[PDB]
Amino acid sequence: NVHNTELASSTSENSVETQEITTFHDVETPNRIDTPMAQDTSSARNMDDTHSIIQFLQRPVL
Amino acid sequence: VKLVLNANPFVAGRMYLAYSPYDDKVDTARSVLQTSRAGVTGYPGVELDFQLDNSVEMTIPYASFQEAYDLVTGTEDFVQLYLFPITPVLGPKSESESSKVDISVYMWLSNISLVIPTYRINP
Amino acid sequence: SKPRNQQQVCPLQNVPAWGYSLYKGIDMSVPLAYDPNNELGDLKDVFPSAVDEMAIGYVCGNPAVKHVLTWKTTDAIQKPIANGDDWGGVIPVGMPCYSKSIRTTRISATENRETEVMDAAPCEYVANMFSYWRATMCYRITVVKTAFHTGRLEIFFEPGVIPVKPTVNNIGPDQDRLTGAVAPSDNNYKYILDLTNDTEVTIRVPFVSNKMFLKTAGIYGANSENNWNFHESFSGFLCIRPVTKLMAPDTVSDNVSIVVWKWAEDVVVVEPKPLTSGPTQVYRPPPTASTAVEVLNVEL
Amino acid sequence: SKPRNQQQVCPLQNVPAWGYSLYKGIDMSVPLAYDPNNELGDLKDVFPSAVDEMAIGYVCGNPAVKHVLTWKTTDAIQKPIANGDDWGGVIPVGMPCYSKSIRTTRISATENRETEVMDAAPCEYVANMFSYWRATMCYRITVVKTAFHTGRLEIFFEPGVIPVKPTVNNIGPDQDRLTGAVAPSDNNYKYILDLTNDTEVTIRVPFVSNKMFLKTAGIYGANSENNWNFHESFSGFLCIRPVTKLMAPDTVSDNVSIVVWKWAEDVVVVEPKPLTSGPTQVYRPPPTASTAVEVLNVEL
Amino acid sequence: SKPRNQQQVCPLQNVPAWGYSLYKGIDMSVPLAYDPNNELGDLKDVFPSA
Amino acid sequence: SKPRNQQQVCPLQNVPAWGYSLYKGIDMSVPLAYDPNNELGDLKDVFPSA
Amino acid sequence: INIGNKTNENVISFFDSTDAETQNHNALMKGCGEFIVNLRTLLRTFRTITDNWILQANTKTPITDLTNTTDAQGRDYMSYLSYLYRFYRGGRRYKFFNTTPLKQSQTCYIRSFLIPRNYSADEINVDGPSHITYPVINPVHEVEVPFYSQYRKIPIASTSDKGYDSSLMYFSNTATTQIVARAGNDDFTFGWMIGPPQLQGESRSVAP
Amino acid sequence: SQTCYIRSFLIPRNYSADEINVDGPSHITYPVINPVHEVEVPFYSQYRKIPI
Amino acid sequence: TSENPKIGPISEVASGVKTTANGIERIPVIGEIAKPVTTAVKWFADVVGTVAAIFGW
Amino acid sequence: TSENPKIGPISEVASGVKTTANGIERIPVIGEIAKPVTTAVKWFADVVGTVAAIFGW
Amino acid sequence: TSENPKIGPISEVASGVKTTANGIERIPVIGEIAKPVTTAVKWFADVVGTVAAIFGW
Repeated sequence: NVHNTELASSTSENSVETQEITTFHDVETPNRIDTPMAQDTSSARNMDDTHSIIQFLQRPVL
Repeated sequence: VKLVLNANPFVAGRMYLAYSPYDDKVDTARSVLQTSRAGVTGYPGVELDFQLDNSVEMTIPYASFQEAYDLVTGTEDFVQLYLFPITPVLGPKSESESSKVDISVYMWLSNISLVIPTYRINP
Repeated sequence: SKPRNQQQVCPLQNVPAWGYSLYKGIDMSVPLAYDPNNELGDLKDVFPSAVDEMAIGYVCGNPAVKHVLTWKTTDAIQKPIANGDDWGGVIPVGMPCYSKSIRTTRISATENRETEVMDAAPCEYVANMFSYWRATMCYRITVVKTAFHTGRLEIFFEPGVIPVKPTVNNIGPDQDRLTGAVAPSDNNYKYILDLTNDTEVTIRVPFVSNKMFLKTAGIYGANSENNWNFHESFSGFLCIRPVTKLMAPDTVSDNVSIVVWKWAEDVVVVEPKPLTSGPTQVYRPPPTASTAVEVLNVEL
Repeated sequence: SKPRNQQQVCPLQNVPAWGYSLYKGIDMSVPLAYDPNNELGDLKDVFPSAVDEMAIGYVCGNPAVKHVLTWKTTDAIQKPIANGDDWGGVIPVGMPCYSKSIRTTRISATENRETEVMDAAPCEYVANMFSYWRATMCYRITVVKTAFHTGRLEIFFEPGVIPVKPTVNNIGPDQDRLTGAVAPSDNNYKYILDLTNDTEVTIRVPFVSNKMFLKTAGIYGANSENNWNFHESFSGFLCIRPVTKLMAPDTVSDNVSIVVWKWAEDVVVVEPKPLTSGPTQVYRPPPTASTAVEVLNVEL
Repeated sequence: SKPRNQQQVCPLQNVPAWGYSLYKGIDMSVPLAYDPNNELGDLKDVFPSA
Repeated sequence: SKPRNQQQVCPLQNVPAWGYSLYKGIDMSVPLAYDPNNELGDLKDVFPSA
Repeated sequence: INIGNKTNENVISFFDSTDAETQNHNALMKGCGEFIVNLRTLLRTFRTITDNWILQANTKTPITDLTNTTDAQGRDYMSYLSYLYRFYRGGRRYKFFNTTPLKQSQTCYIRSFLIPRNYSADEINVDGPSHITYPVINPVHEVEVPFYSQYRKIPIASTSDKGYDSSLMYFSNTATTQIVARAGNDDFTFGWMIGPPQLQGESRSVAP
Repeated sequence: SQTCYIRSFLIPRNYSADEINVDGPSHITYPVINPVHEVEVPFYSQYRKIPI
Repeated sequence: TSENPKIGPISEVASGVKTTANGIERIPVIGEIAKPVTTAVKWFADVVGTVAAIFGW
Repeated sequence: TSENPKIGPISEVASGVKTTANGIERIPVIGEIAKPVTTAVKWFADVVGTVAAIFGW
Repeated sequence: TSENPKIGPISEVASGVKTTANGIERIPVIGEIAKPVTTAVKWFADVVGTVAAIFGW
């Protein structure tokens, strides 16, 4: 298969897909281009974690 | 990134959605806007045919040389995202009916790590 | 406790940098470091992709658009589609580059400095590094149309010398010698694409020639006075001619576009020296049309 | 009995002292000795301590006092403690050196020769040998007080660029931008030390940056005209501000002192060349204030 | 970690192209190639007679 | 694929014909021949006395 | 025969001869004797970037006074293949072939030092790992700069953050002139592929 | 008072000097220290054998 | 196991992956050379480890 | 197994065919050297194979 | 057991102690190099011992 690109594919009539709030009917499934084998970026996961949103609100303030 | 396309079935055309990392950083001859048609479409991209795929998706990775992206003290325009016409919009010659393309763009983040607390925020 | 020499007189030659142009060996360069085993680790978590992005397979397998044609509703049948771009519906099957533009600027009021500029695909850009090539060329011919444009299209392969018109500064094809009368496609390998629902077709033309390898010179310095290395670089050409004229209603456009992607598979190359007269030089586009470019010499 | 040569012509390069700057290898220096295996024994019963006194762990793990502050009973709350020493209650977290004095002597009646003098801790003295650093910095903040001085003290970490006032010859911090109004410590990592019985606190700040290593240039040649390498050497600063004002009776002193010790753990360094413009030169103090110092050149 | 030389002073003669007129040996000519083991295969299917 | 030198700087002396007056050794003279192992057989049936 | 564009790509291969991976291997036993697979191995072969690099006596010269001119050209393999990629990683090697009309009444030597990238000569010291050769006996000065970087990879033409990885500095007591030929070391590689730029042909300077 | 060196390059057969570049595998010797320039041209051919 | 009249030919080689070296198949990079953060790079192997040469002795 | 006072003589040799080397018998060529398209030429053996040195590592 | 395409890399190494080489733990010195007054320094080993080379023969 080809590298570093995508083409018109005419895929199936599906993928009501949910990005946690938003869906996204999409009459046919959209053709994806991505990093072919991900090894992403820097060591931000090794510095600290993370925080969440109910863990931000538990911080003391003057 | 997700594009959303919607045209009537009497209008054809093809577009290309490439992204050029460090495009406004490198020397001018190393840009995407200063190369041929066969060089533009050699970038990482996807076809957007008007009558085969009304939506395309694309993951743009962590495109930074340093470790985790600095949010405070600096705009760090690392990757540029362009949308090129391969073919012109192939509509009928009947005016006053508005052959039309009407693209919409959606973006969000993924693989997120957000680590060190500060008290500052950029202007 | 201090005995004599029993070892022979060894023969010797004083060659600094023996075989520096080879990729494999033991290199005599002194590191400006701390450790003689100064060695970075593997490429785990460095680049955003863990695919070997420098293999000749991976680089030449990157497609690029060489033609965007225009097939009107007025164009005749059995005649190659020549509207818009140069080279028309004649695609020379081959890894090197076949199309060039010519930039003309002024030195004086009585002299013009010409410069050949070449649009390179990411397989045409790699073959320029080497002298000879041999590869299975792949093409994807895609029609930009609606659901109401119907037609039929013929893509036949013809090996050997390409029918060309050598100009004084460039080479163009010859559409007069590729009509249905003079050039019948009854004996060629052909594909007759239907355009009622189907759009794409992928064609894999293998390497067929009487030579083990073909030159990678291509369109470099090719004109009327010099066109031998152009013909000995391709061994074939695809030709796109209509079988049925483009049938389209009045409520759609009177044009379709034929977009041709190009890449290569099973690539082998020969000699790590370019076959061109000058060095491999990347064209840096000047700021203004009146200004000049860099001219690399050949004297040592 | 005297046969012919069967050995090949060996290639050769005439390099005396190949790779003399590496720590490991086989050295070609002729001993001025009796025995070619001239070799002292181990370090048993030589030095008064059998600890390897040259490990980067052992050298950088020697603490030194960088700040002796003075926290009065008049100083406001949520404002960094700036009394006595320079840099106040703003300690740049980092292995290099950040404080320098400037000695000014006369060459003529119309010219002054300045000279930058830097107080080095035994970890700041080692990082000056190298180009880049990466270490877990440790601090011990100790309050010199009686049993009757009570207060509370805040030590928060703020990563990145330090708020500084670049002078024409030096860099000082900016206490105007670190008050409680403009710089709230509600989101930083902080420690709120109680001073009713407790005195000391040890803080271990790890290495946090967007870089794999930080520069070791520091305050060397830093001024208004040049301050980039100062900011790219630390990645953070501890700031000492009072939460509660210093509560003290009239029968005790109206001052306490905050003594800050500094060392480092988990130290790695990169390149065995200093990043400074000039050589590493130890400041030998002159006999009289009017006299001059040694100026090492850079021409070869 | 950086010990002294224990190897002897080797005797030497500066002869470029020692015995170039012999059919067998190890030749000191630098290839203008890519690979130091640049080596064609056997003569199978090259000449019309084996 | 093209690694660095790990071998030491070898000491050297430029002596052509080291110990040419000894009966035993390895001689550095180039043969004007075809074969580097150019070697006559034994003295069987050469001289009239064995 | 419904209405609507479609998909279902029809891969066709002309000339049903023989699987090509057998034909390629049989064509390189007779025409090459070598099989160039990867473009990374062309970053380890030394190609000359200049033919006459004229310098003055007693002048510390960074290689970025030469490399910054010849990165744009694309002559050698490290500057031609760099237009396909956006990052790099690893050290670089250099060779300095002497072409000077030398005098016997002097003793010429060639020092080499480290600067970080894009500094000048006056804003760096000379106290580091060095190498010295003598062109009267050893006309080729071979040196290798390691990868001493703050970042795990380096882009092209970055921000005002300068001096984040090391480079070479040249020094010679006499006004020399050389042939510089660079290559990557055993860890050098590019990455993060983009598409190619244009190429340049001849320049005839035609009569009108 | 000069420094002589001997470069060697590749051309394909029977071209002249002006119609070829100098960007290829090369070899350089110095005749003041190494009077013999030894070089080997490989077999980089389009054909499996060459006529006369 | 390679036919060559030179005694040991050059530059003793390591091992890699299982695929064809060209002809697109997305060659992984981590499989090509076999040196992760372990006792296989010789400078991390000398301090894991702890040979005498890292101490100057 | 060859009488010679030099320690190992020269250029370590491969094997061939079974015949007399002159005196016409139509010596086959494919039998003389033993390197067909296989793991016996060292450059095809390095990519069959797939050692680390063909990738630059 | 170390991945390297050079045949034997450099300067054959001895052994040491069991700890981390930095990160303060008071590294003992007698454990680093292993040469006490014994048959392990080669000049005391030649006369303990009594090889022929200490007598000039």
